[PDB]
Amino acid sequence: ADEXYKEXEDXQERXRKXRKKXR
Amino acid sequence: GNADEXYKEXEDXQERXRKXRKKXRSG
Amino acid sequence: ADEXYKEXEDXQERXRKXRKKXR
Amino acid sequence: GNADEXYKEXEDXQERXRKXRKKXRSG
Repeated sequence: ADEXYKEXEDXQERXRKXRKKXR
Repeated sequence: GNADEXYKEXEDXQERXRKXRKKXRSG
Repeated sequence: ADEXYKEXEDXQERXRKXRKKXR
Repeated sequence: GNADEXYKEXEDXQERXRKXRKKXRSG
């Protein structure tokens, strides 16, 4: 989990920014 | 609507990642 | 890796289907 | 174009997952 946090947080952030573009 | 179905799918993908992450964190 | 394969394969497939919808 | 930038972003997300998975598999 510790080694995957940064990668998975970045993926969560990328999806969050994409959702905001649809608005 | 295509845009509405896209928006709902993106919201569902965000939630799928949240649940995957919650499972890895716990534990 | 063994325990995450099914989850990550499903995520890869979901993105693949979404890309196909844009066509 | 919005649709073109969306398509490119989705292609890039697919690739980001492929590279993440390749890193976990190797090893």
